[PDB]
Amino acid sequence: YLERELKKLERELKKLSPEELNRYYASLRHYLNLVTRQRY
Repeated sequence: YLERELKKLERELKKLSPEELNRYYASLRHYLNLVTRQRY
């Protein structure tokens, strides 16, 4: 139940490019699509 702190969190995480993480995120999500289907 930390909705307020979430704003204080995204503000600190935003220190790193919020577009650079998403780049590295898609190259990790597309893995889990077939990397977790046999390794939960």
